[PDB]
Amino acid sequence: WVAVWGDR
Amino acid sequence: MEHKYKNHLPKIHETTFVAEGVHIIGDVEIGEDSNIWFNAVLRGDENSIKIGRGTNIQDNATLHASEVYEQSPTIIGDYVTVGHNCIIHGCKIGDYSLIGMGSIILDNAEIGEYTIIGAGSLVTQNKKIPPRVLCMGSPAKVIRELTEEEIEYLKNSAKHNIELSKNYR
Amino acid sequence: MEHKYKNHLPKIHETTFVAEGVHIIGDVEIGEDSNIWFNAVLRGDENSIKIGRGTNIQDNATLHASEVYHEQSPTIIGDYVTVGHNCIIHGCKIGDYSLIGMGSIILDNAEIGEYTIIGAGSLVTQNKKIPPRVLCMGSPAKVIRELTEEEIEYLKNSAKHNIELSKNYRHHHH
Amino acid sequence: MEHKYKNHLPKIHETTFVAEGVHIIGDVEIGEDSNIWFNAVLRGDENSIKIGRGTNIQDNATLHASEVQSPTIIGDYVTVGHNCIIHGCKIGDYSLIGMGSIILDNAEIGEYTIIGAGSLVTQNKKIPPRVLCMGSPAKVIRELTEEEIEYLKNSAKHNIELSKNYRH
Amino acid sequence: MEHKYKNHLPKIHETTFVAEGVHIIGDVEIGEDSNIWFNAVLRGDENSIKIGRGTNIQDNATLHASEVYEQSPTIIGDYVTVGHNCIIHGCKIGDYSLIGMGSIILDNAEIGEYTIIGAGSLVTQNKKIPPRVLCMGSPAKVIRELTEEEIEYLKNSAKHNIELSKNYRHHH
Amino acid sequence: MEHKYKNHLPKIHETTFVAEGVHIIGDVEIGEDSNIWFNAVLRGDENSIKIGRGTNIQDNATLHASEVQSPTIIGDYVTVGHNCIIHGCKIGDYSLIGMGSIILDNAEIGEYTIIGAGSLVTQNKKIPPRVLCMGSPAKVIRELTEEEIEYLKNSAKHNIELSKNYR
Amino acid sequence: MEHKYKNHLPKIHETTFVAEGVHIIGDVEIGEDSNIWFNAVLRGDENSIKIGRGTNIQDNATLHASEVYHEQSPTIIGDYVTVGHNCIIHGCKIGDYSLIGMGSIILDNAEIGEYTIIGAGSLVTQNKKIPPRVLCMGSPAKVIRELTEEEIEYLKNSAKHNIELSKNY
Amino acid sequence: MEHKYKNHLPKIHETTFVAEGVHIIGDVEIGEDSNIWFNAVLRGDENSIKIGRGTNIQDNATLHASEVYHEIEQSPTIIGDYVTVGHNCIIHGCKIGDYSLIGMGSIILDNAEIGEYTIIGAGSLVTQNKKIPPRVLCMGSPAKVIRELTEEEIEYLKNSAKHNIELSKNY
Amino acid sequence: MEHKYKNHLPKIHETTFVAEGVHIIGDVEIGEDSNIWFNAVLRGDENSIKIGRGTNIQDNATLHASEVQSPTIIGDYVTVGHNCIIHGCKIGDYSLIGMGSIILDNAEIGEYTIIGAGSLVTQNKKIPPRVLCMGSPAKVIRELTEEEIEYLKNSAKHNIELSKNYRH
Amino acid sequence: MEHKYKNHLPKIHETTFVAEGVHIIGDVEIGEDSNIWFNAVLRGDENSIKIGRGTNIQDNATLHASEVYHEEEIEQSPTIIGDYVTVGHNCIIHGCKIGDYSLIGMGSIILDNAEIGEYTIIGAGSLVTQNKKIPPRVLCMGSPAKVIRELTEEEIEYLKNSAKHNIELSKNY
Ligand SMILES: [Mg+2]
Ligand SMILES: [Mg+2]
Ligand SMILES: [Mg+2]
Ligand code: NA
Ligand code: NA
Ligand code: NA
Ligand code: NA
Ligand code: NA
Ligand code: NA
Ligand code: NA
Ligand code: NA
Ligand code: NA
Ligand code: NA
Ligand code: NA
Ligand code: NA
Ligand code: NA
Ligand SMILES: [Zn+2]
Ligand SMILES: [Zn+2]
Ligand SMILES: [Zn+2]
Ligand SMILES: [Zn+2]
Ligand SMILES: [Zn+2]
Ligand SMILES: [Zn+2]
Ligand SMILES: [Zn+2]
Ligand SMILES: [Zn+2]
Ligand SMILES: [Zn+2]
Ligand SMILES: [Zn+2]
Ligand SMILES: [Zn+2]
Ligand SMILES: [Zn+2]
Repeated sequence: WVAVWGDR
Repeated sequence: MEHKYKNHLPKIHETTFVAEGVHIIGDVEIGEDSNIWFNAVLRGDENSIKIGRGTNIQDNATLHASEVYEQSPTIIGDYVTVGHNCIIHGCKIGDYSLIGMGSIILDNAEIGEYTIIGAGSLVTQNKKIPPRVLCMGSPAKVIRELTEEEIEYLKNSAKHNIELSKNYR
Repeated sequence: MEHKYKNHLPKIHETTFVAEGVHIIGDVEIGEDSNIWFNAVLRGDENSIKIGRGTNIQDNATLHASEVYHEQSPTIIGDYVTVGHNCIIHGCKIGDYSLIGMGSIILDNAEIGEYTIIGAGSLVTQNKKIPPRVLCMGSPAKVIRELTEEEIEYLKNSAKHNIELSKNYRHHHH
Repeated sequence: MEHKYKNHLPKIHETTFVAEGVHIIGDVEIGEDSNIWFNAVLRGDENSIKIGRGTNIQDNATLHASEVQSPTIIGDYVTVGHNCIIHGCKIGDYSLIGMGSIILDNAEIGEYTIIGAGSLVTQNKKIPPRVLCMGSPAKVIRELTEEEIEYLKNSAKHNIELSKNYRH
Repeated sequence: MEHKYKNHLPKIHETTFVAEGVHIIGDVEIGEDSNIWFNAVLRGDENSIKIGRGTNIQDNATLHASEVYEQSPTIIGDYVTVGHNCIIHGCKIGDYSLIGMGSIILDNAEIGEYTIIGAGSLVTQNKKIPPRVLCMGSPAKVIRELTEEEIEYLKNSAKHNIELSKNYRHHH
Repeated sequence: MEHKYKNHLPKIHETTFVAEGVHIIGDVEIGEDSNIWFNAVLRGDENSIKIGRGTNIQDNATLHASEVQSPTIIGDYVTVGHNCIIHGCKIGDYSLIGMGSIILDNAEIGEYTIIGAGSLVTQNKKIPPRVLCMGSPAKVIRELTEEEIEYLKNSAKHNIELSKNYR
Repeated sequence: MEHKYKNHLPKIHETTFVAEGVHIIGDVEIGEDSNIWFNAVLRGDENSIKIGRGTNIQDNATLHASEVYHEQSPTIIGDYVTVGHNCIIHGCKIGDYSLIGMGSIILDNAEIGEYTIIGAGSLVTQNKKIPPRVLCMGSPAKVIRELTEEEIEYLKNSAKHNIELSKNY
Repeated sequence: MEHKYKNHLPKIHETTFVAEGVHIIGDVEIGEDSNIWFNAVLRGDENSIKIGRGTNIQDNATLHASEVYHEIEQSPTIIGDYVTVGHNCIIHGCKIGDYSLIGMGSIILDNAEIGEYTIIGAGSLVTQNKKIPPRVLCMGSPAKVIRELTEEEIEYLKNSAKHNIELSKNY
Repeated sequence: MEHKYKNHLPKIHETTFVAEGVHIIGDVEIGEDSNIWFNAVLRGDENSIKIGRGTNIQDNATLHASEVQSPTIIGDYVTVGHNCIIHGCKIGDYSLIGMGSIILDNAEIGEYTIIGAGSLVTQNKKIPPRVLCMGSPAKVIRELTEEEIEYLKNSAKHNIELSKNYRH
Repeated sequence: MEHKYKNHLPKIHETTFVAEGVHIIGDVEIGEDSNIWFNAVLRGDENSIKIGRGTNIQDNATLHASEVYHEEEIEQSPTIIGDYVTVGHNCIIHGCKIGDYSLIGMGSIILDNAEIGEYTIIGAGSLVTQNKKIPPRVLCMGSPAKVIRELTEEEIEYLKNSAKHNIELSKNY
């Protein structure tokens, strides 16, 4: 997974 | 019950409540007024587990970590609520946070303080969840900042579970 | 296995099967021919838990409820219900003959209608009202479709066999 | 920890490690050097459970089967993660079921395969060998890298060593 | 029209209607009053094909099965309707069901009796479709239970097709 | 190739091209310069099939109709693509049914319209003229461009000349 | 059955198996050990059709191509390819060992890389380029994932048995 | 450095730091304590470019505007105070509110408006005439509004803005 | 501004406008009234770069090609937007590459075609003339309207006008 | 070309090729045979930049890093690029670590605390967000990027040659 875009 | 692993014995504060069916193995430290509920497993054999003050680990949950030879131990702050049947795996959870029942937090993830993880969420490896937010889903997404009522609920949830545990033995 | 909480002792019917590793605490009432399987926790301290006749609470599951406030629903499970392995059943009402797929999570004030199937691994969120006689799954769980007459009949024949399965856990003559 | 069901007693190899809080019921066969961790439940009453050698069933997991029609067959050097639900499925050698996953009846997991944590593998799903599969419901993502294959080769063998450090 | 494969020849009932352009190969058994329409191909070389009574296999359809090394043959019950240009491949189809034209049913799938598959649908490998439902899409999803009149429509769909084929008095 | 059904024989123009392997049954009328390609099946037993002038029914396609409802009516200079299923519908002049499409009963396709390959036009669907329609279930996407309309004026006519080089 | 178109006669290898009901027209080349199954139509009148060695064109399929514009892809199928039942193969290029799921539609100027699987019922649109060694399916078709080496091994060991399947005719 | 375009010379505050490789052309106004970093191009020939106080235009970025017509209204490029435009961004005829952050590599097209205290994620594309509210997180290509900003993220935009000013002072 | 590579010097028409900060290296040819804007890099060291007449290469763009598989051939009256990467492709007359786009090796853009801002055109992709094409990876969206083809006939011609108001 | 920042001045090997228009600022270390192409900016003021040997930073690219907070609960990586790395045209490389022989496709963006394993290809136009760990020997692409598959031996052998050919390119200058 990766999917999420935590921050920026 | 308590189990030794190699040279490690659990270090459990004398005011910690430990319910029946619980197994605490090896290099585990649990602070004062914390309450570990029925059938939870805290296995500190691959890596250490540290639980602070007034924290509740609810029923049927599991705390573990991955093998080390960079890899993170399990570190749980003060006044944290780990809900029923959660899997807490090599992560860091900040003070006053609530891990929704049935959630899974994987290695090197970090949960900021005063945050709610929704029930049945999956926080995968190396994810950084900021403080004071609602984060939920599988894989979890940050949804929004918490309202003031929710921050208030967090101030009281862990403390209620302390009083709750006092009514037992 | 049974634990007191304040002035509440579990009320367990004498035909109830309670497997090893189970903990039943406080304000919990369990009806005739129900079966509580290995390592389940039924914690009736924040609120009451009531389980009807011939209902199965499967292994490693947890039943609880949220702290009551100033309005909180207790945990009420009807007759011939199947709560699958490792479910979390939290302050909700479950109607007769329904099947809660293993690993599901049912949150406070949710309502599962009778003769309804919740798919495995589902999450039924707070206050959700799931009608009777439907198939419902996902996370968060959505009503997929109405059940067929065959699926309803399967529910009526389910939990029954799940009681008999437990009868094989004791006795000497039969 | 061991329980009878009708004519069936668990056949557990002598070197198998069984933690406290475990309950093994009925038609359960567990091979050499396997380890069953705290509060796991292996209920072989509706159908049989067969577990090969060097396999670990981790804490608070549950193995069962639907009313009879595949039984639960787990190969060698398999890792079943914490709090998994393994239900009437087949799992091939060296595979890893990520913690909190659910595998339903007649599903088949190929050998040397990784199921990601929190996945759901539905009835009759056939997952190929040597892949990464994850999600709810799970999807096959890709073939595993050589480094992931090497990790699987070492995963259950390190878990066997982990168990020896305990009191048997 | 009929073709030998290894040591199988088709077992075709004497009342079976077989239109021109049809090819039936090998291990194929077809029951009384079934009707096989123009340019259909029933190839029983990899595995067996079994077709019950009063069933229609409509025009330009194909019946086959995957290689065997479980592994399902093709088994179709009584009074089934297989629509135009369908691909029926190593599956089981229960009595009175209707496969909408241009649909595809893959190996080890099972269609319950009295079930409707919508036209142009795709039922994938190992999928189990219950009786008495409407199932459609690509990949298909179970939609709902069939109604009383839909069931009644199934109870007559194959029978009308039998009667239609008997009007081919030149061809039988 | 031609088959009687009850009292009905196909009526086929003397300039209609009919490929080998075709089966035309019963109540079928096919107009001048039309071309029916290999292994196509035109079964006019439940209801009538009428095909206009200069129309092409491509290989392995099937034309039929539901039990009596709507007959199958195909206009002039129409293109029915390979392996299509044309079932009890009406198709207007110059239209093009993309290969592998399925048109169900009482559907109506306006003239100068393109059905994309592999589409499903559901029962009673009315598709207007001069549009592109596609999908499963098919939906009107957009109106046709000028090049696309110019293309439809040529498609069937080219298939006519194609069929004339045959024996 | 073979048919002339203009001055093109099909060029068919003497070991090619051609089943009954087949029609092969015009500019069509078919290689050794290939099998053309019942009621398939290979119409090489608008443009050429070229089929390699040990390739299987299954029953009720159609191979054609669009009117060429001299101002444009013929149909080119490599070695050991499987074209499933009732497929429509239209002016496209298909690489060695690939498998076209039954009932699929491949349109003009699409290219299917070698060692690739197209799922049953797919539609591969005009000019679509599918890489080698992938699973691709849907309508419109999309690349789902790479194939495993073992799945590729299956493709290599497959159409061999499919050639042998025709030897018994 | 600076280049004349017709009658227009850039108006640049004396405390503005202009790194090497920068080209500033024509009708360009740049305010106090702003920083234009290496190889940035600020081309005010089609329309004007106005940059407020304490704003950072980062390396290899481009500021321009589309050709104005005699129509339909063309927006100039207007950038507020304490804004951060990330590396290699393209800022094209849009308006950007105070304290906002344009994630590096983003593209903001003509007549678009970014509210104040807003974060555009790196690599985003904000299409023509799109209006992003204040105090939100926005990302993607095409970009969509994800959620409101947290108080911590808002405080970040405040505290970050000033830090970008001290950084240039050491040059 | 102009750099030799091996035996190659740029062949730049004398009416070509070349802004400050531009670097043109090696085997590059630029036609009459083309304009190369600030900080663009045109690096013809692996293959030739050929640019027609009246075409604009806007600021901070990069033109390169891959190892000796195409060179970079750009037609007449082409607009290449700011910060584009134009890599071993062929672009037809009057076409507009949206700013921030990426066109990779052996791609071909037909004439009178608009590429949307921030698009990625993958290797070997053939884009037909007179279409709108955008996304990452880019896909043909629709035919261009005659009002958009009208715009394309001005875009590069107005940029010729604009370049003349400089030191030119 | 070079610029000091506070007390830092770039440490650049004698064989490093630096093209025109380049700006290298502050705490930047670049190794032998590396080649920095036209208009690239390597701004080592917030945090350091280290570039190994044989590595190419292509035209118009930018290397930088986020502001450091000197907190211990906040891991904050500098920019660390290994040997024989190819950083494509107009890339933005930001506070991340890139392993030996990897290829960052032109126009890609790599954000702070991300790690790219060795011998890995990042597809052109991709975005790797903060704290993403990309394993070695894979193809990774998209926005935000996904790990697609392990690379083939033919793709690995290509990586073995890409950065060495760019070194060869820079010597003819
Ligand atoms: Mg690979
Ligand atoms: Mg691989
Ligand atoms: Mg591989
Ligand atoms: Na919760
Ligand atoms: Na009982
Ligand atoms: Na309670
Ligand atoms: Na679960
Ligand atoms: Na029950
Ligand atoms: Na998952
Ligand atoms: Na179809
Ligand atoms: Na006529
Ligand atoms: Na089409
Ligand atoms: Na060939
Ligand atoms: Na655009
Ligand atoms: Na396209
Ligand atoms: Na090194
Ligand atoms: Zn990951
Ligand atoms: Zn673990
Ligand atoms: Zn609770
Ligand atoms: Zn079970
Ligand atoms: Zn399901
Ligand atoms: Zn087949
Ligand atoms: Zn019909
Ligand atoms: Zn054709
Ligand atoms: Zn511009
Ligand atoms: Zn970009
Ligand atoms: Zn290049
Ligand atoms: Zn930066």
